[PDB]
Amino acid sequence: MKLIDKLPSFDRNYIVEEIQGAYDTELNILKEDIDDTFNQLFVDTATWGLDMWEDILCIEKKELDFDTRRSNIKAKMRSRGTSTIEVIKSICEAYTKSETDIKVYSDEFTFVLSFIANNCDYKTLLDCSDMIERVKPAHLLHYLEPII
Amino acid sequence: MYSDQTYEVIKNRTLENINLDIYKGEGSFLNNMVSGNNLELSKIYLELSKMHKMAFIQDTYNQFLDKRVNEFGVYRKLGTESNGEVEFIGEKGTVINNGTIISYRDLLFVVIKDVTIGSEEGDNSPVQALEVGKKYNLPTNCEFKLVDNISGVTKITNTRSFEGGTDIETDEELKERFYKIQRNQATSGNKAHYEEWALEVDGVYNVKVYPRWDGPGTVKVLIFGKNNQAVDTETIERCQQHIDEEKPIGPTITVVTPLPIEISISAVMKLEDGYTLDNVKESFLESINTYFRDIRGEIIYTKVMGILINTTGVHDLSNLLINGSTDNITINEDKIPSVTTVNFSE
Amino acid sequence: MYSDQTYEVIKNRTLENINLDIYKGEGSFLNNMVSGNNLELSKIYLELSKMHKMAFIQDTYNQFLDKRVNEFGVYRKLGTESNGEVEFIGEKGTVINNGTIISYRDLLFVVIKDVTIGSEEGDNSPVQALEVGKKYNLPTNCEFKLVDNISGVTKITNTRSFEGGTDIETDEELKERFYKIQRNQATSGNKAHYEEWALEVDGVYNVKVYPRWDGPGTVKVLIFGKNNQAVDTETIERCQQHIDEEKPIGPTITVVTPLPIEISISAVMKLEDGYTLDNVKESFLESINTYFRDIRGEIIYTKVMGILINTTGVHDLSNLLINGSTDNITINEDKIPSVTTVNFSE
Repeated sequence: MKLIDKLPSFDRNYIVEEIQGAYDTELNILKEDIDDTFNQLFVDTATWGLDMWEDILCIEKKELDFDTRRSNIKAKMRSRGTSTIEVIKSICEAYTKSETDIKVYSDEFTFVLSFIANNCDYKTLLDCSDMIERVKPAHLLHYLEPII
Repeated sequence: MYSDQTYEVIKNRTLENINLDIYKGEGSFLNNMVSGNNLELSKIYLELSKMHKMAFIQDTYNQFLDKRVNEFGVYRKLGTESNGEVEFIGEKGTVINNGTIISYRDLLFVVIKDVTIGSEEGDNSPVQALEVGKKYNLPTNCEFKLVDNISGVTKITNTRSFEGGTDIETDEELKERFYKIQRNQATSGNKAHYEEWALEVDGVYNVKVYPRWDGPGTVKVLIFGKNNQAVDTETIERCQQHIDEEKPIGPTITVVTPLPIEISISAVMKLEDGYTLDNVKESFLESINTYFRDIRGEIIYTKVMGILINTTGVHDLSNLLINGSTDNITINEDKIPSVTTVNFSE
Repeated sequence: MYSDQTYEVIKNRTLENINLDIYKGEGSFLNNMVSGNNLELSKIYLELSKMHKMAFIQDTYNQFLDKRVNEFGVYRKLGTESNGEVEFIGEKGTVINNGTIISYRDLLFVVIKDVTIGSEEGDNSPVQALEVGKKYNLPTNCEFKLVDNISGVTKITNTRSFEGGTDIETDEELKERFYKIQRNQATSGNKAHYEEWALEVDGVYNVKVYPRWDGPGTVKVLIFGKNNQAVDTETIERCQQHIDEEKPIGPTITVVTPLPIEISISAVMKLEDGYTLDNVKESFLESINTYFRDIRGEIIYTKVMGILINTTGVHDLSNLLINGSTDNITINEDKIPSVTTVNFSE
């Protein structure tokens, strides 16, 4: 439609018009391709691109829906573990399903975790302790104590 | 790059791409289709060049920056409306209801609470800016005017400068803020990181940390209110709870408030004519209060007597005694001199 | 989808979209112009695909990589220049002003301190490298040349080796840092956070962290250079003080560097014709050096003496002893083999 407008007066007949119309349809296809690619540029608008977004994040997994992909990307970046004891204590309680008190001596750097042995099993206790040591400061020394 | 790719260059390229018996000629029908496709392709090249920049973290627009910071979880600041208190002067008993708007020049301001002229509470009512901005932060003594005339109200002026009006945050400000946030992250027990959270408390201004005060891992937090004056106990408690809400794993935290040091002075001085003991007393106590507010380190007896003699109304001075001594008095940490006794005799 | 459309499919699609009684004949100038326009179309689609690639930076390092990395807070560490002190030898009384230009081989250096020959300040002046890189870390007793002709100056040499010349960052190194950080999860006061802290300083390529090595609040940090090489003590000091700046207060930081393991070689071998002892010694030295670069675990006597027999110029060998023995020796942590004595004879 644009080309025929740019076309001269003597080229106003259908014989000229068919090629221009076909090319205009092709260029409409190309411009919607540009639109799709620009959507792919932004992580929120990119649906299929979220996979190699996660690949940039160096985390790989089969995924259901793009909203969860975006949620996982947002969780992956920042989301720094707080220095607060309470957050980690809440996570430990969620794993162990039992309240845990802390008797920490800054002079001793000593951290202690007390919990009912009946509530939480051996394997999940070990996994929670490994996660804690992954998060807990290296200098600080923690100890998990099961209540008999 | 795409700047090199242009109408003429790609046009000639496409013409070369076609092996045909028709000699290339200006204005040819086939030449016409080729030229149109090349024009639109050059436009598309320009679009690609633009989306280079638009895809970058910098040089973004309002929506672009908004999306980026939402991905980062950051949110830009729209600003705050200015807040102040004005005085309504007019017929006594006139009631100005809530929601009334007062205009100073083209600026628009609204009255929060109902105010009655001549009422027991007074004729002063807080007034909030209708919109955000520095322009709404009007200074003191501005003759506000009602947009809608109210019978019994004549003059509206603010006895205090309007404050709280903040502008819309710019893109560069938020970009630099995000870059700083990424560059500097919250750490466990850094002195600056821990002190910043204490600085969030309104009452205190200066914060000091004394680690190892009771062994390893022992942190002694030192605070200072307005010009290093002791804050109230409830302020100390709220600061303690706040820093505990951000404290590292297993710290021992003690908040230390500044202490005052009482000062007793006594001297036998000669007063200038036309001056009484009370006048020289008040002038010298104000001067020495300023000195205490600016004294660094220990007390200097010679400086104290110098500020004494420099005080107006002092013909001569003698027998100057401070806290039972004439020697320089050591000031320890968290200690500020406090004027308590002034024994002046002629 | 850029990859979905290919040259011939869209060519045929464009040909089909032409609805004319004109027969679509292959080799026609019409088909040729369709081919040329489709050639430009394939170019633009491929460039769009490349744009997507450059936006994701799965390969082909780009400025986009640097900017996205800066988004995540990671920033490229340019590096530092070498530092040292040189001795000025020449006529007494000559003054070497600050900023004097001296060149040794291709590298260029600048005098840091204005030094006068024969003065009580001595003839030694500090000199800092003018560029970032390890090449400027010159050894001791190297002779330097004046770029500008100064009367009364004869010799310039350094009493000690030059250090501080950290190498310039490489894009691959930054990419590896970003990727390992992606697997890492830094937390305020975390072992991975400490590892990142160590990685921040230039010259640190491999980081080892040992929690509770001595127990309560005890930090053991082991660092490595390129190819698990030892680092200068200045770099160690900079890294540890930086960590202390960022570390929580209270833990005891301990930073160490790998140390070499000396080895002595004693053997009797039959020299080949046209080969001398020095040539085969140097060739085996290169072989053992690259093997030690590739070694891990323990030194294997059989492997070393077999790479010796495989060396050019080696016909037959006998009574080969490493440190006087033929037994494999464990290469412990923070320890690397070091060639000390080579004893080859016929």
